[PDB]
Amino acid sequence: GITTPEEMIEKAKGETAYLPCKFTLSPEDQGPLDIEWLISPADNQKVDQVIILYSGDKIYDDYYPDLKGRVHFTSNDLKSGDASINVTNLQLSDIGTYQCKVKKAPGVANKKIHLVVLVKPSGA
Repeated sequence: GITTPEEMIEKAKGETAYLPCKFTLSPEDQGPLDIEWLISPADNQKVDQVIILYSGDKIYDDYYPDLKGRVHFTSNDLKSGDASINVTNLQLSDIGTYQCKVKKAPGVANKKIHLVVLVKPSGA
């Protein structure tokens, strides 16, 4: 499963947000590894929008237009147990719940991060 609970990350416009998603695999989890990150924007009604994906040993991005080029996995070895990603140059539009799904049949886990972006620094 994923090593961290549902959390809230508060950043400032322009900064970069690090969305942690580390996981441990069980001996039973013998199926192929899939890592999907979805987002439910606060500004609109869309829910569970695909942001980035790791399937069949390949990375697939370019799903959520407004987030183009600003999302990348942080680790250079996902299989090792780290699905974390970075959202660079945060904008107020990036506010919403980001979800990390890590699957290895029969294994499945997910984590929800509520990202908040503030015009200028301070959560004081």
